[PDB]
Amino acid sequence: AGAKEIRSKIASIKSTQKITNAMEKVAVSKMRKAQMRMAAGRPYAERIRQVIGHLAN
Amino acid sequence: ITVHCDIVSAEAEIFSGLVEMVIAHGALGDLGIAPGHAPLITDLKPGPIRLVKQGEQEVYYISGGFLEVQPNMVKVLADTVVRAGDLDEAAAQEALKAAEKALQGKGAEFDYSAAAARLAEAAAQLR
Amino acid sequence: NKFVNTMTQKPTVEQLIPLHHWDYLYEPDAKSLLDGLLVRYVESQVYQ
Repeated sequence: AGAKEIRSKIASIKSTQKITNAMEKVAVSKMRKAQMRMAAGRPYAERIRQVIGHLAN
Repeated sequence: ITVHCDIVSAEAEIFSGLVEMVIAHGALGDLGIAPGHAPLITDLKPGPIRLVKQGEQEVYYISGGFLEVQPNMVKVLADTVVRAGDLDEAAAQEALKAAEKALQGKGAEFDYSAAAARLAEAAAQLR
Repeated sequence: NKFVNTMTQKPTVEQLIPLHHWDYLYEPDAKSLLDGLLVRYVESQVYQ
């Protein structure tokens, strides 16, 4: 129909792109928080593996 | 003189480093561990462990766990909540409660692989 | 899924069940301790 409708659609897509750009960084931060919570449980797993091993032997 | 001691739970550590003496509420009488103790594994009771450190003193409350002792090292596999049978059973029944559904089926349902393959190709086009 | 790297998430399946010179002093009994520890170990690998 005309240039007005296309102009509104380019503005519509530009708004969504800025929040999806922010959410990638927000996700990277949360990924780093879940990776330290992964390392704070290894000691309870590696030592009990040894105890259950010797106790069976 | 000084024995290495670590208080550890499934979610995170609670304490670490060298200590002079460790006092713990075991299953059958209290224990006093000092450097060089003989190998001992013991079930703990809900209560505090006192750690004497070269003279200062530390205290931490624990809800259960396993005390592993060696001459060189002392490991405390500390639990994060009370493991009482009523609590233990309650959370299992809540899982069964939610698990219940209107279409349980026979248990031999299959061939849904086509749907997962159709979506996998769309996911390739997306990236 | 397993965190192979920031760009890789490997889907995987592993078996939870079924799984020196000195000896430990056991309180109250070795069987009681093995039964308790095995439960702590399976609940731990599920949380991991």
